[PDB]
Amino acid sequence: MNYQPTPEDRFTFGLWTVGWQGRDPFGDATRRALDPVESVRRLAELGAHGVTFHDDDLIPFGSSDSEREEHVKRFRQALDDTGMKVPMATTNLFTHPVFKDGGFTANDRDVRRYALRKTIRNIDLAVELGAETYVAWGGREGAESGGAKDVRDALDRMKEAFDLLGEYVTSQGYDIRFAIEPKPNEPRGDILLPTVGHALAFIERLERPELYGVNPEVGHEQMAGLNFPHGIAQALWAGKLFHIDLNGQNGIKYDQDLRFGAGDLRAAFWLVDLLESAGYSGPRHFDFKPPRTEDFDGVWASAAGCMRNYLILKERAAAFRADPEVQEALRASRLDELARPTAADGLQALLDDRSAFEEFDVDAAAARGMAFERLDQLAMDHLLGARG
Amino acid sequence: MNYQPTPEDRFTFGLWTVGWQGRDPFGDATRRALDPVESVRRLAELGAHGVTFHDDDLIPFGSSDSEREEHVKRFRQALDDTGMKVPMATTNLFTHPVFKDGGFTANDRDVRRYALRKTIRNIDLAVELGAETYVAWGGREGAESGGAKDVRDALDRMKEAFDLLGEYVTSQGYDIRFAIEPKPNEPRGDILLPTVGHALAFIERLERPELYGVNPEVGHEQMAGLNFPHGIAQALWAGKLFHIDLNGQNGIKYDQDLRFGAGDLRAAFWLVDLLESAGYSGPRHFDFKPPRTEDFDGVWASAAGCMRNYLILKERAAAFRADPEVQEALRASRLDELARPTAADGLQALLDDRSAFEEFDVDAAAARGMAFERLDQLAMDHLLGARG
Amino acid sequence: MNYQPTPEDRFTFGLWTVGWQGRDPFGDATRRALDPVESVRRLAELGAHGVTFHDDDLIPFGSSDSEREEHVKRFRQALDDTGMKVPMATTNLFTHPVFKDGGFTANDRDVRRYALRKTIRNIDLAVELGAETYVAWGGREGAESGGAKDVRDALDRMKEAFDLLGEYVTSQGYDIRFAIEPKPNEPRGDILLPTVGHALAFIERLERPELYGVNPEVGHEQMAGLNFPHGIAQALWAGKLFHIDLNGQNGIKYDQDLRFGAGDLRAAFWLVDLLESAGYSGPRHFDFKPPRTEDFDGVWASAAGCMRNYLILKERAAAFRADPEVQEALRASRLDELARPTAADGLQALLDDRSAFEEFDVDAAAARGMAFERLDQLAMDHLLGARG
Amino acid sequence: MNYQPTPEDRFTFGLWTVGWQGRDPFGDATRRALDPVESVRRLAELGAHGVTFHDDDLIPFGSSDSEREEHVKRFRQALDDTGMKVPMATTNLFTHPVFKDGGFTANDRDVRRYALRKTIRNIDLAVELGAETYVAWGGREGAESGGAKDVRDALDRMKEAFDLLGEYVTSQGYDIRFAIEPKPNEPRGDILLPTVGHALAFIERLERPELYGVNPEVGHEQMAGLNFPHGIAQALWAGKLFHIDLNGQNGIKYDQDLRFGAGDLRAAFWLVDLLESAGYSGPRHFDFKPPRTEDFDGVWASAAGCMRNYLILKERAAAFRADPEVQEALRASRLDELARPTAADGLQALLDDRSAFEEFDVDAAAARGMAFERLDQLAMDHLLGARG
Repeated sequence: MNYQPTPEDRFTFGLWTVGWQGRDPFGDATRRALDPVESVRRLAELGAHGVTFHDDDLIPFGSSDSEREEHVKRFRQALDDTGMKVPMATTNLFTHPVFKDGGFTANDRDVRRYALRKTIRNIDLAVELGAETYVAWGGREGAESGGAKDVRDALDRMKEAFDLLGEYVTSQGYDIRFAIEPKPNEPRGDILLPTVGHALAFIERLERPELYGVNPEVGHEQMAGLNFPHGIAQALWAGKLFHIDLNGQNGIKYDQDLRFGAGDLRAAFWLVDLLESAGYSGPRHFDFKPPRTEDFDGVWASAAGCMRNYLILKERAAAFRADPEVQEALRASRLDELARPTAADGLQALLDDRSAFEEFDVDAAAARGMAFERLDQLAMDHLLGARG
Repeated sequence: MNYQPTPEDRFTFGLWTVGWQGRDPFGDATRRALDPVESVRRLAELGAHGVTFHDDDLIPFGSSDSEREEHVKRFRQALDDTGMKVPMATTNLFTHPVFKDGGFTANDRDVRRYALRKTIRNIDLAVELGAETYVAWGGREGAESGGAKDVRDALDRMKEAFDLLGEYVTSQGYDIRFAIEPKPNEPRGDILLPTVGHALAFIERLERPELYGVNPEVGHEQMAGLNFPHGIAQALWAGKLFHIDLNGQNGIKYDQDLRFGAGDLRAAFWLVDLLESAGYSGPRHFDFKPPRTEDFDGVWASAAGCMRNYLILKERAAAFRADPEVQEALRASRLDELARPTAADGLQALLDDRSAFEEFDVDAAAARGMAFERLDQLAMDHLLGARG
Repeated sequence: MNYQPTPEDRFTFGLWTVGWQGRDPFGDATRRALDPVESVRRLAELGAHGVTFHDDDLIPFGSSDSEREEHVKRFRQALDDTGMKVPMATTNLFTHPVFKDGGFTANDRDVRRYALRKTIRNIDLAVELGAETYVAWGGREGAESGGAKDVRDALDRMKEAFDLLGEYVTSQGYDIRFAIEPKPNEPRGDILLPTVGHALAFIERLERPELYGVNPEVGHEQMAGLNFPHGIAQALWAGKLFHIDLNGQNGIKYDQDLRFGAGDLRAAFWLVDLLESAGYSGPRHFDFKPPRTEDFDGVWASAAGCMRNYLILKERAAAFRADPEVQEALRASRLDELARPTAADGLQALLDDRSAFEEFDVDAAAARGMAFERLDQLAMDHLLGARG
Repeated sequence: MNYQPTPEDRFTFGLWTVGWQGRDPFGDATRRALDPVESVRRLAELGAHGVTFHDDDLIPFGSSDSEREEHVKRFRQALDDTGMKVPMATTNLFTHPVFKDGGFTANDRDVRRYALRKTIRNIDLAVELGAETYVAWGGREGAESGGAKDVRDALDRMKEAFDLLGEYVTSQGYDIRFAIEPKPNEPRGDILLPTVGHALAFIERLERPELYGVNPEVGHEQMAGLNFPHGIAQALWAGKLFHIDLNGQNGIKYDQDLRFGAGDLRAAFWLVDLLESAGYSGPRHFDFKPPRTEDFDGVWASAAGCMRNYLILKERAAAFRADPEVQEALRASRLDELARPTAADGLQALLDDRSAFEEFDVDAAAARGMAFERLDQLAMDHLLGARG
């Protein structure tokens, strides 16, 4: 009947999401700032499993090591009092004007070195707070113009940065992995490693590829008009889905960061189906923004909404896969045959198989309908709770 | 002054481009069919270096082995008479209704086997005609609905197909490589391996990755709103640019297949800059369609146009890179620093470097302008021939 | 419980939708042709209220007046036997190669005259069959290049065409209205009057604007990334929604023509909400294509699907508006205040109103939250049938 | 040879463009604020004809009437010292949190009244400074969710607002016209009157339509994937192009506000061709942002760039239209026939014209090629300065 989250649902939220003040490129903040401790408490009450942070969300940029220890201890006490976990952390390499041309791939070499020292410092902090995943979103790595960035040199510099972080973590004996987060654009004209695919290909060029995976985001792939569930399947196929960011997006436009379930609802349905079917066991992280039209009550309603919509879709997709009429339709559409090897008999047997070519009745094959529309209307009926 | 192509320019054209009859989803053919021999002759006269083909462009589907030999011999004679080469060939796995749910990843296993036998047969033909690159465009590999295709099983089947083709080629001792051609959509709702990135990541999972690269297409990446020169740089960085398809596209919409230079002209400029700077030496292949508004004279004007616009951009980009004021602006924007290692001194030296963090003047760094707009206006002036 | 359509639901289908053979730009037909009589019969059995046609769907292009009368009489008998109506008809001005540069705005003046005579002929036929709406979709009116079409002269020619059709209809005393159907692109690079807005503005320039409205299509506005329910509201506001075409589209790409409810499901929900709330009483027309993966059984399943998804959304939107908790949330979000005049007191009273400016507490106003997220989660819960 | 602007070129700039501090949704300001007086002086030195402003650019929000008079007098002195004009002004109804749900169409009625009083106040100021055009950009008029805004009530409120402003201006005897500026999205999920078309249709519903036109922006129509030159032609056709905003945009994504000429260079070429050919005589206004990567030197280089690229395109388009080979190609493509009435002979003569139908040789018509590709390559050659 109802859809109450529990910390066993592994729902997590960034400090920066519910704490977004409402500043957009055309307007002033509409909400006062939130204390991180307050967020941890409110989220805990909503059923969340944990929070995530950028270094600058937790410790104001240019804090003395004294202020730093103080900010951390307060945070830690909030975690102890609530049972909230910190499964992921990340570095802000995009807000300060020093990162206007990027962090790891800034043309200025001294900014690149600074970016790495800022990162390493927060990796230590994240390990201490017990994070298992360290996310890297190269929001400023890119260009507005063709001549401003030689992309092969920038990829050299990016690989250099990630290889050095991999060296550091292995030298420290830390138990933490990296997840690269792609985005095609905004705030840069074009961002490097713009999609899950580009990030997966890149990783295979690092010195220790086993240390790195992807942190795809719903809205980000959709800003390229791509099919998010398909891209997630490729990441799963590659064994690289280390984390995931959930939100909603209405097509190709600025990054809207709507609550999860908003935006493309059928894509959310197929995403949940796949995560649950594949046994993804990492956090279900929400990287979203309550619209600036909202007051704090609207903020917590929006965050509750994220979790509620995941649990409703989870139920509907489970119902869909458990439905015997659906299982018969999957066989009718030959999903079972898709899962069988094309040619386990091997190359030579295939070459000698006259039924595969010389004697293949192509006209009869062509006439078989795939029965996909009936299957899809079953999926729709299950999504809408109209099964009868 | 003028811009005449020579076969040394390695400009190539698919039989299907100038031979497109003008059939689109809303309308009948506006042009009669072209004989392949006629195309080879006309293109040779225009300065082209070679042609490419799908098996079905050259031998009508369901031709007897007798008709087949006949079609090939005619073709071959045309090549001998003109000096035209065949550097690339590919398989049509998308036109016949038997491929309505795909070739290599069709749900029906017997269609998948047939698709592989059709492919292998044309690989032999391509080696004979001396092609060095075999292209695979999985135009029908994908779905219109979420339940119709389990994407992890489909990627298993795709890897299976490509691994078997790799086995075949190595067993035959052939000197030919594969290039996968991505496209995000059309004619399927969503196509598997939708961008260069996804194709690069995929290849790294094949049994013999060294046999496979990418054949990116301008219009295709732009249908995802992606930056084509950036994606090409990543392919070059990976050492995987085996071939390239040139055309024009006006943004995110149906695949327009405009002549090269049409569409996004600045992107074409930066693409040519990169190909010539990186020393890409493969064919410059045009995969485009003369608009159906045109008669055959318009067809050859459109094909001449492709080559002419490449040679004009080539000249302008060479002029841009040779310009001492541009070389000074690149230094002003610190492109030289981008090419230098961030930390050749290594991790420990970086960790002990107080100028990289403790003593880094972040406020002075932040105040340095990147001077990118002046550089870009220099690039614009060079493109428009307005340098003074 | 279930969702059975009746002819009172005014669901209509074009002959060309269920009769689409599956030819797309990359592939051959996958289905044999359907006899119009068979379609009328099958659709009648599915609960449809009527059918629509292009002149060329019903009478093969270049039919003798004898064949013509024969085709019509057969059709008519099918309508009599089933009770099916013909509420709308339209002209095919896009398939024949003579229309490759358009019909009403072709550069060649003799093609423009021919286009008008072909149109007028079918208007007579449509009046005879009792249609009340005549649709004009200028699918070929546009350009692939900047110089090919002077758009001001083309708009002159378009207005000329529509004014002449308006003269004809009034001179014949016919009781029929025109609906212009916009589309931003495909099959032309850019099509004239690309959105509902452009078509509405245009109409206001015709000699008898009262004779013309719009026939917006879901997928078409979404190919421009526009909000279809918003555009429909503007048409309703203007009193110009004469007809509507329903289907599904997954974002900005080629025109997918998916069954209604597929594509952007939340947009379909808000569209149905608005049509039913505004009391739109015209046909609910489906302009869609069963995917070419399907056989004829899949064809009729896809058409049934269109009607079923409308009736499910209709129920959910009615439930949403009837819900007292929703009506309280609408008041909380001040939808009631939106409907009240800003200044029924008039200009001078507003100018003398110190509470509107001098004494307006802007800081308190700014702090009121809009409560939109709670309202939207109520809408989501109602859509998913999760209200508790 | 070179391309120096003069105030006779009527190039204008908003205070907010060169004065943009570099704050984007992901980052802090990278540049200090500019004094309006300094901007007027620097722009005057660059050859600009005038500046424009939002009320809040010139007088800080919540300034005492004393501070106000002071800010204005300083501004005025700068204008007197430089000869700079103020042809357009506008209201900021989007930055202050009180406008988070819009100005003219905010759900809260007291915000709507406040929005109108803020507007009226600046209209007086603009008339005083001698502006001839008052621009309205409803940046916050829209919604992120379906239920938050009844679009028919919002259009009622929008018409109410504009009718009241029209009453005010006529009652004051002011010589000023309004230009509505459409944008499809950002910062709202969807914005009302999202394209030029929707704004043109809307105006026709106002009480005094003659007082209102459009202020289209390059990047805005391109964010909908629309053809900007086509939309501008429709506005010209309607006699409603009162002002225009020039900038550059790379496709469908966030509003990039690149300098003019950047983005889609061929579209800029065809836009300049049309403005100059149609005799548009209003300001050429640049609404753009120097990238935040830039220091103040980059700011002025970027602004110089806008004007330079217009003057280069102006020259190339003039050269194109003056070229006798182009004029012959226009005749070959029958642009001359497009400009002739389809049927000046009238309806009855057309109906009795057997050459228009009964005896029209459709097959010969269909075979005529349009010769559009040759024409377009001539346009390309002229744009690139490669004519020989």
